Amino acid sequence: KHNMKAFLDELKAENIKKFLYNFTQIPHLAGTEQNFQLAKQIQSQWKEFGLDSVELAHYDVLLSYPNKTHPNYISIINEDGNEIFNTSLFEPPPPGYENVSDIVPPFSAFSPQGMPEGDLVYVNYARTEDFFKLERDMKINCSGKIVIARYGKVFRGNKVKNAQLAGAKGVILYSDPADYFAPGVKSYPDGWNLPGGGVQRGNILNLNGAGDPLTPGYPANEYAYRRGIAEAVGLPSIPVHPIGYYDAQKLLEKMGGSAPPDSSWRGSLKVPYNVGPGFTGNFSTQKVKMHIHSTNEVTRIYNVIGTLRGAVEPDRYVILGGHRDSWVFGGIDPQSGAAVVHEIVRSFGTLKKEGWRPRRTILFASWDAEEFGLLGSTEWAEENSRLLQERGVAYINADSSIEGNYTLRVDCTPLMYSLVHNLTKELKSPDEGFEGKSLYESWTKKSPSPEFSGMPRISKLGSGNDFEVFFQRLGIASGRARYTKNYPLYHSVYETYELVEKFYDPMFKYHLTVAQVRGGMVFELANSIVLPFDCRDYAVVLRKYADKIYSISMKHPQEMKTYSVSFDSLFSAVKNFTEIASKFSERLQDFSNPIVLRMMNDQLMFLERAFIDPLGLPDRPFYRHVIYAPSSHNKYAGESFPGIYDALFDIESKVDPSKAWGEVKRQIYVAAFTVQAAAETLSEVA
Amino acid sequence: KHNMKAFLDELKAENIKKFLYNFTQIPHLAGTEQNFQLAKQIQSQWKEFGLDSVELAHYDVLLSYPNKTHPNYISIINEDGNEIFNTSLFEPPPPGYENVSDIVPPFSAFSPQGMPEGDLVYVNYARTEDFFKLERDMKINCSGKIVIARYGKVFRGNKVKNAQLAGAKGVILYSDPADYFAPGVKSYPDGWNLPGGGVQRGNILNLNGAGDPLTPGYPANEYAYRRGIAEAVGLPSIPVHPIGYYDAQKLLEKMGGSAPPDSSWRGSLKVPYNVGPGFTGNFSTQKVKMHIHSTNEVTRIYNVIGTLRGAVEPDRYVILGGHRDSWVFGGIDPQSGAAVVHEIVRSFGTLKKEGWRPRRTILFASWDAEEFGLLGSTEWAEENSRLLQERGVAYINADSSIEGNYTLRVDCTPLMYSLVHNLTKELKSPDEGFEGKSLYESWTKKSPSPEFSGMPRISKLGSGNDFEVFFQRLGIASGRARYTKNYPLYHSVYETYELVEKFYDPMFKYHLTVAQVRGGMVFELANSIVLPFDCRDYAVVLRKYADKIYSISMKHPQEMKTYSVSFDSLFSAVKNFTEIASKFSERLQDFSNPIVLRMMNDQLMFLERAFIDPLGLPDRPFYRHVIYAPSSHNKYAGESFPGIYDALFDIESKVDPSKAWGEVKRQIYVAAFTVQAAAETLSEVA
Ligand SMILES: *[C@@H]1O[C@H](CO)[C@@H](O[C@@H]2O[C@H](CO)[C@@H](O[C@@H]3O[C@H](CO)[C@@H](O)[C@H](O[C@H]4O[C@H](CO)[C@@H](O)[C@H](O)[C@@H]4O)[C@@H]3O)[C@H](O)[C@H]2NC(C)=O)[C@H](O)[C@H]1NC(C)=O
Ligand SMILES: *[C@@H]1O[C@H](CO)[C@@H](O[C@@H]2O[C@H](CO)[C@@H](O[C@@H]3O[C@H](CO)[C@@H](O)[C@H](O[C@H]4O[C@H](CO)[C@@H](O)[C@H](O)[C@@H]4O)[C@@H]3O)[C@H](O)[C@H]2NC(C)=O)[C@H](O)[C@H]1NC(C)=O
Ligand SMILES: *[C@@H]1O[C@H](CO)[C@@H](O[C@@H]2O[C@H](CO)[C@@H](O)[C@H](O)[C@H]2NC(C)=O)[C@H](O)[C@H]1NC(C)=O
Ligand SMILES: *[C@@H]1O[C@H](CO)[C@@H](O[C@@H]2O[C@H](CO)[C@@H](O)[C@H](O)[C@H]2NC(C)=O)[C@H](O)[C@H]1NC(C)=O
Ligand SMILES: *[C@@H]1O[C@H](CO)[C@@H](O[C@@H]2O[C@H](CO)[C@@H](O)[C@H](O)[C@H]2NC(C)=O)[C@H](O)[C@H]1NC(C)=O
Ligand SMILES: *[C@@H]1O[C@H](CO)[C@@H](O[C@@H]2O[C@H](CO)[C@@H](O)[C@H](O)[C@H]2NC(C)=O)[C@H](O)[C@H]1NC(C)=O
Ligand SMILES: *[C@@H]1O[C@H](CO)[C@@H](O[C@@H]2O[C@H](CO)[C@@H](O)[C@H](O)[C@H]2NC(C)=O)[C@H](O)[C@H]1NC(C)=O
Ligand SMILES: *[C@@H]1O[C@H](CO)[C@@H](O[C@@H]2O[C@H](CO)[C@@H](O)[C@H](O)[C@H]2NC(C)=O)[C@H](O)[C@H]1NC(C)=O
Ligand SMILES: O=C(O)CC[C@H](NP(=O)(O)OC[C@@H](NC(=O)c1ccccc1)C(=O)O)C(=O)O
Ligand SMILES: O=C(O)CC[C@H](NP(=O)(O)OC[C@@H](NC(=O)c1ccccc1)C(=O)O)C(=O)O
Ligand SMILES: *[C@@H]1O[C@H](CO)[C@@H](O)[C@H](O)[C@H]1NC(C)=O
Ligand SMILES: *[C@@H]1O[C@H](CO)[C@@H](O)[C@H](O)[C@H]1NC(C)=O
Ligand SMILES: *[C@@H]1O[C@H](CO)[C@@H](O)[C@H](O)[C@H]1NC(C)=O
Ligand SMILES: *[C@@H]1O[C@H](CO)[C@@H](O)[C@H](O)[C@H]1NC(C)=O
Ligand SMILES: *[C@@H]1O[C@H](CO)[C@@H](O)[C@H](O)[C@H]1NC(C)=O
Ligand SMILES: *[C@@H]1O[C@H](CO)[C@@H](O)[C@H](O)[C@H]1NC(C)=O
Ligand SMILES: [Ca+2]
Ligand SMILES: [Ca+2]
Ligand SMILES: [Cl-]
Ligand SMILES: [Cl-]
Ligand SMILES: [Zn+2]
Ligand SMILES: [Zn+2]
Ligand SMILES: [Zn+2]
Ligand SMILES: [Zn+2]
Repeated sequence: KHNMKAFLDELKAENIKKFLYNFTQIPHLAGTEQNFQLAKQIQSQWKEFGLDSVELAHYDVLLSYPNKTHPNYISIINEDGNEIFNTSLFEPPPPGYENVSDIVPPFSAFSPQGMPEGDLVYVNYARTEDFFKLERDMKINCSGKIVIARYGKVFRGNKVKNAQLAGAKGVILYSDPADYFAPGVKSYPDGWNLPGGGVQRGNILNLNGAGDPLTPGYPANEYAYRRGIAEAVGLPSIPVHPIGYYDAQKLLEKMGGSAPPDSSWRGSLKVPYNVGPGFTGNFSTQKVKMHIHSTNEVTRIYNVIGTLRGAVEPDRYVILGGHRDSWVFGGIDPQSGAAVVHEIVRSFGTLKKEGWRPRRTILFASWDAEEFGLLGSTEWAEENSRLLQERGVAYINADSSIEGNYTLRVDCTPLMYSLVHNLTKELKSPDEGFEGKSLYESWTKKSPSPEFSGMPRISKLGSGNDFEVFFQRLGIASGRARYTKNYPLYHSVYETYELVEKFYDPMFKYHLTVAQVRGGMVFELANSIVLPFDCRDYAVVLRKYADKIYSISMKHPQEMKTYSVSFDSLFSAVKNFTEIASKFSERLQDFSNPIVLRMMNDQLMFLERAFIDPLGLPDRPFYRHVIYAPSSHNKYAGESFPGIYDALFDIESKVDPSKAWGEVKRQIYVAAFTVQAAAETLSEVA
Repeated sequence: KHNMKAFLDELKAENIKKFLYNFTQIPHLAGTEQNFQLAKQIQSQWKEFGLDSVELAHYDVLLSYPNKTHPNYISIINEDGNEIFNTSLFEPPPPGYENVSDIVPPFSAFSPQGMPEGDLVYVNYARTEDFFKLERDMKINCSGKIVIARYGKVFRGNKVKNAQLAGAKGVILYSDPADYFAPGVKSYPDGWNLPGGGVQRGNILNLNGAGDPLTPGYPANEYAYRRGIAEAVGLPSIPVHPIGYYDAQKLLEKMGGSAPPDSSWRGSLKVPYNVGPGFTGNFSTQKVKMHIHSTNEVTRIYNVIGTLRGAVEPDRYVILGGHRDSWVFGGIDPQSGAAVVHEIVRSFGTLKKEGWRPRRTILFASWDAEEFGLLGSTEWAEENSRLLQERGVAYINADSSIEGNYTLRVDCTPLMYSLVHNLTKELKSPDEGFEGKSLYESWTKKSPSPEFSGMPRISKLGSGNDFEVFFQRLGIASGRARYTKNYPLYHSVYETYELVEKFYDPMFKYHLTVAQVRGGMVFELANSIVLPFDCRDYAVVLRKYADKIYSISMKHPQEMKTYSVSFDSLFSAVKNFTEIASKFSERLQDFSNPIVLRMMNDQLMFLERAFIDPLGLPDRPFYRHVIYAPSSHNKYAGESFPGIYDALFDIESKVDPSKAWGEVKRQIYVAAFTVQAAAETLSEVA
């Protein structure tokens, strides 16, 4: 028969391996010819595999590249203007790739041009709290200084936003061995650690969901009206560049001024980690000079969109999407995920060739320019927003399949928790010591839930990947899964096929397990008669998030008294959601009537949709989900009740407490209303 | 059988008459006890009539009332400060009502308080072009002057906005016999004309769709966070008051300064209609002084919401709504419409008692506080926006059933044109000389289409009534119909039951015809297996609107050359919409499969929805429909392609033509994209 087991059994580790090798022999940088050719290859293969239609959707978006004849670098310059030390012009290429063309040298995408010269200040991870510590506690002024920050902890775009607001005139990002060199493992090529010459590429935008910087709200098609550069969304105002730890050592070793405030500011290099500003006595007249000559350029990008039409509900879409563009070879990010998507399409197509079709339409996407700000997925979702609004059942992301080899990682809407628990109980664990056990068993043992005995940890969605437009802008139930650790070579030339094959997943069994999870989720979402969402799981978390935000507010009891700040309405809404969801579940379990079913399937599908506020969150119009947004301090992390959270954040420092607490009360009202409105979508319809 | 004819035949003119009498014996001002009692009466009766559920939905919104012990009036004041002439404190009540309590005296709702004293400037209708003529051509400066404007031509809130932007310190509105006294007809009580002591009440807000001034975006429920008054939406900054033409004569007769520029500035009073500023030589030291003491007050309002649950698609809503609050007796506005709604509910309920139910759910609404800015309908739609978004088939308004006795007036989305043509061909004409003919025949003869021989005129929707939130904010297909002229007593104490019974519709046959049209539209929308919308009619008008906006732009050929302004993308989108709609129509006609049907019904229902832009129009976030918005110069009138229209308006006067024409190009792109996106909702779904 054609059931989920047939689909799952058709997936093969050796196919995922062959596809990964095929996708990682040359760089596939967004906007390059190589990446367009790979798009055409994937289009051809998805057609071969049996999809009903496979098209390219192209857009012309703002990208950023170094100038090939005017390289980016950083110097220490003496008082005479002699550059006495220069950072590297490229990463030493790995064995057998020393003759590979078109490896983009390390750079921070979308940096403006400039040659700022000045004194260094070391800012730890450049987090909001690191700048609070510098200004407020240490009285160190970053204004007109060049800041040097270690990568880690938060999205690099937030570091740059923080540095710019502190008054910095430039930012140097570096990888500290504390964060990118695991003890007892060798550097690439002899292990999976970052060598001293390795460097992390990546964009430094603050788009807040906008997509292409020049066309927020609308797809960057052939007749698009573009903003001028000065009005573009999210671009940094100061030059930025990344370096490795051999080069960082040379910039940090001379640092003087103030000592690091505590051990959490010290990395692993043999330097004092002095904050500065500037260098110790003998070197006080030396400065650091950046030379950044990259250019932003409107460039064509190509998504591949594959359709497998539903037999019964072709106007309901379950979407499996992940990106295809890479910084260099993309051995993990994204090709470990793209290879898994490729094998999932192959398996679905095998069933289709035998006469099967899923109940609902499945869309498969190979997104372009994810690395430059989620551009491909976001432009396509802007172009198709009305179709997605009214027809989108779910989005399953499919970027990197592995970031470790220890256990499963799942981040998803509460609506998918039950689906994920049930599916993983039917899959085999690939882990050593768990042979013959379920993936649910191994995952729950290795990654226990912090609140529930005998359950595994599932995280909320943050951002920094292609589900952002679907989840936080459009309110379509979204999820992701991969294998994880209890990674060093991220965005470096060393992230190759060999890295994966030798050190992460030699048998491709973790890749196969991830294909089973992502593919099984898609299968159930596209084929189950009743959509596999449990609204009651949203009720449970909403109470947890309400308790959490109330607890933050209760750090300020006097102000809550003074300004009459009550969470009563939010708890009332959550209580109402809990009751209504319980009754809806009874009806769903207790209802031959396809209209009641589809009416009920529409209530399930539109439930995530009901958490959207069309006015957006404050100053972030494309983050419209009221329960979840990317943290304003770290795009990778999710924040719950973000509008109330941001209203409360650092509120003791606000000069007008009446106004600040009034805005907290406004956000409580918006959240209580949105939770009650979403509950009411589950009430009897008439 | 139970079919449309059974529903139509059950409607009775004598019932509409009895209900109108019942609703108009005392005032029903929004926020008063009288209007709450009438709400409870309607709730009880709709239950009696057979509705499944009938509830009150209440909100606490900003209303405005005169101060009962400190009356509003206007004076001419001499140099010593003696008030030598005072405007009336109330309208002389009509025969038999001279002892009726609680008649609100004439005032402009939401006027701020003040006692401004100054020189008059007469500004004709206070339209945008009237102020252009004053400032630009006549060099008359309104700054610090009191402006006197005649009612007519545009919504009174636009007049006040225009006066405020001209620098006026107050506005006097008056009814000129030119506009409110039809030749050869007697003043009330002996005819339907406005007497010299009659005065038009009405609000002077500029809400642009916001609803309650204090809670834009969210319902004004018990825990709502309110804006402070200074941040409220739409309130006027200068005092305003309305007067009748006996009082206007006394203010205008002394006017000096400049002569009226031409005859279009002259009304019918025996005065020169001099523009001013100020009075002629002998009276130059006299001034005009306003005394306004009204107060804005958060007040509870009550909508009645009646549900008749659908038998097959209970999660699809067809809404018949109209308001219940009146300025005084509401003999025409709104009770002539409310009485018709009441009889429609009675007739549907008669069928329901016999075992019938409509295919889809019908919701019936008696809205409160329409006269204070569409507040009741808009707060309820804000509270229920997700349900309405995803389930709203159509909204049929039901305010005044008559404004004349000549022929039918219909304003509606193009999606309802075919429905209206077909329905009116099956209804009897009530007109003298057309006995035995169809309403379609009489209407088409009396009100021919300007573009099509043998068709009647149907207008686009403007605003100034309760369909605004449903149509321009939420994108639900909307329509309205009433009897019209080829009205003088509007919002005056003289607008009574006797006015209607004696002068407008003694037999109640025009009311019955309107009940047949509104009720028949609701019946077909709620019962037809395929929704009665023809997408091809949208294609035809979109081409007409594109031709229109291109023609406006082509008044500036040099600028279009200089800034490369092309409408090619918009015409391409319209061409695509035309083709795709034609193919969709073929499929609809050519498709036993209830999923294909409902998939197709969803494509029909979401087609109006697809013209919504979630970012709204510039500076008007609640006007989200890209094809239709209320004119920025006159809330009552609809404007097509409003974003392009406003970008082009008076563009020759803009100081930075590059920026202005760039914004025209941006709006062309938004419109072309939205039309193409709406077309694509009608494509095959997969
Ligand atoms: C969760 O669901 C419950 C329903 O089970 C829902 O309860 C509703 O609460 C509101 C607000 O508390 C109630 O509102 C009251 O309605 C009555 C008329 O029915 C009014 O008379 C009340 O107003 C008086 O009292 C107020 C409070 O002291 C005064 O401010 C006011 O001036 C009046 O004197 C009041 O508006 C409503 O009746 C219930 N609905 C029910 C029980 O069906 C609750 O709102 C939901 N939670 C959320 C967050 O939506
Ligand atoms: C109305 O529907 C039609 C479909 O019938 C749709 O036609 C589309 O028009 C676009 C834009 O004109 C076409 O875009 C082209 O696509 C090809 C690849 O297929 C590209 O190579 C083209 O780019 C080249 O040429 C450009 C113009 O000179 C250059 O600016 C560019 O740099 C490249 O050299 C171009 O992007 C598209 O192929 C068709 N789609 C079809 C025919 O299926 C039209 O867009 C719809 N109208 C609206 C308003 O949407
Ligand atoms: C990746 O695999 C693809 C698909 O097999 C290879 O592309 C094919 O290459 C052969 C030999 O050059 C051609 O005859 C086919 O037309 C190609 N098919 C396509 C593009 O669909 C490609 O060579 C492989 N790439 C690498 C680096 O191994
Ligand atoms: C670091 O790089 C710079 C730039 O290439 C070197 O400085 C240049 O040296 C050349 C040849 O000696 C001169 O003609 C240029 O005028 C110099 N340019 C600048 C901007 O100074 C520099 O020598 C390098 N430093 C080290 C230590 O290798
Ligand atoms: C996950 O699996 C559980 C266990 O089978 C499902 O819960 C059962 O669902 C059936 C059918 O509705 C009910 O009859 C049982 O009473 C349920 N058992 C329980 C709650 O213990 C559950 O629906 C599945 N989740 C999905 C499909 O999302
Ligand atoms: C309007 O009609 C209503 C409905 O018939 C009248 O209200 C009823 O009045 C009688 C006699 O006072 C009561 O016994 C009923 O309880 C009322 N029914 C309701 C409110 O549903 C009302 O009197 C009429 N108003 C006027 C001005 O004629
Ligand atoms: C217009 O109305 C005003 C206010 O009632 C009248 O002026 C008042 O007259 C009384 C009694 O003569 C005085 O005690 C008040 O001081 C006056 N108030 C003001 C504000 O002037 C006025 O007489 C009326 N004018 C006409 C022509 O009837
Ligand atoms: C209005 O009435 C016309 C005339 O009956 C309807 O058009 C017919 O619809 C039927 C059924 O789909 C077709 O078989 C005919 O070919 C149509 N005749 C035409 C176009 O002349 C039309 O659908 C009705 N409009 C509605 C229901 O909105
Ligand atoms: O521009 C954006 O929003 C993100 C672009 C780009 N996304 P990516 O490198 O493909 O993926 C981020 C990557 N990050 C993580 O998984 C992660 C992030 C923080 C901590 C632990 C793991 C992922 O989600 O797979 C980036 O982070 O540079
Ligand atoms: O605040 C608002 O938007 C409108 C409130 C209020 N609406 P209304 O008096 O009930 O109805 C306006 C009324 N106006 C017209 O029909 C009309 C308006 C201009 C020209 C000819 C007819 C109608 O739509 O029935 C008003 O116009 O004062
Ligand atoms: C890159 O640098 C070269 C060499 O100095 C210069 O001529 C060219 O303009 C630059 N290219 C850009 C800015 O795209
Ligand atoms: C930091 O430095 C500059 C002076 O160059 C000054 O303008 C700015 O206000 C300083 N900030 C603080 C907090 O001292
Ligand atoms: C794979 O798992 C083994 C065993 O726990 C571990 O020693 C190794 O470090 C893992 N590899 C990676 C890349 O995490
Ligand atoms: C109305 O006017 C009276 C009498 O002058 C005054 O005492 C009262 O405050 C006013 N009421 C208001 C402003 O609501
Ligand atoms: C109108 O009058 C005031 C002077 O009282 C002045 O400030 C304003 O600029 C004037 N406007 C014009 C156009 O003359
Ligand atoms: C009713 O119609 C007649 C005949 O045309 C006309 O004389 C009269 O003025 C109409 N009444 C109103 C209120 O328009
Ligand atoms: Ca865009
Ligand atoms: Ca509101
Ligand atoms: Cl992922
Ligand atoms: Cl109406
Ligand atoms: Zn990635
Ligand atoms: Zn990446
Ligand atoms: Zn009205
Ligand atoms: Zn009115």
